[PDB]
Amino acid sequence: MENFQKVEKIGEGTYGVVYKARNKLTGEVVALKKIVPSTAIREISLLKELNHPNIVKLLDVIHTENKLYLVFEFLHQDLKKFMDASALTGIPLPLIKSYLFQLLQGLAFCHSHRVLHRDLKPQNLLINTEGAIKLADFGLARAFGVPVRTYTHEVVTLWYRAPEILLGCKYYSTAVDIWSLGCIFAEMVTRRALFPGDSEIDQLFRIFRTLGTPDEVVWPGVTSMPDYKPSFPKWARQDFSKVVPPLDEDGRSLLSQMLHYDPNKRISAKAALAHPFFQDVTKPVPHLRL
Ligand SMILES: OCc1cnn2c(NCc3cccnc3)cc(-c3ccccc3)nc12
Repeated sequence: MENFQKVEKIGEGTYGVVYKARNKLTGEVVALKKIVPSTAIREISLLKELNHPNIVKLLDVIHTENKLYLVFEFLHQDLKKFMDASALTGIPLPLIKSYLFQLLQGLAFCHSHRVLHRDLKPQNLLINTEGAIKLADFGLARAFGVPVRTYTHEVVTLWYRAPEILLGCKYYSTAVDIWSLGCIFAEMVTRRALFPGDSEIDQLFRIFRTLGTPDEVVWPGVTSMPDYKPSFPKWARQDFSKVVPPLDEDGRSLLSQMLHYDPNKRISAKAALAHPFFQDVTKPVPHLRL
């Protein structure tokens, strides 16, 4: 740590406080995360090699005095902040499309290496002035696990959690990240969280009320899942036309696929990249006020 000078606190992560810091030597500006089981060390260490333009680079891992610091590339804003700042007019569709496309590329990369994020949310999506957006905390969930509360005791959001996780599936797949990103895509479009659940049951029921209570028809095997209850209310599915106005048909088509109940049927990142929605994708520059 003596190698870094903390400049300011840039946020509180699930695992610890994140600081903007300067390397006392190179002068390099980085994000320092203060998070140990040997299993966590190996897993995290492997993350140093999982490199992609849309994945926040893990520069170094520092384990000292039984403390763990992760040195990451620094980005100037997060998507949650950016969305709040664009509330009045919303993020232009071409930029939303570009962000989705890049995030899917980042997911496609990680998933091809059999690495899941597991906790995608606007706060871990970071953007720069060049129109890039990157995934932060990839792999940390498997390395340290996802808690119900953060180190500061703040509640870990459930809004983006896939239904299979809520239903007790122990071995969920890369499909859970596609679900989360679909929820995020909807939120960028409407300027409102799609399923802002405040408990595991509220999150589940919010999903059911919009997409319909899942059954064996749409999701073979669902009634068997650990936390499934035959007593769940049976709600009918709403039209995506009401859910994400005024997203065009291509966007709604893609969203609908990213939110398929059956994780096996849910579109993969790679297939999503080929969706017609991205036929006219461009890379606009956002207006950032740093
Ligand atoms: O992945 C490392 C990371 C790299 N940049 N970064 C940023 N940067 C944007 C920013 C924000 C505030 C001031 N200057 C810059 C925020 C968070 C974060 C962490 C936890 C919660 C929210 C944001 N994590 C990171």
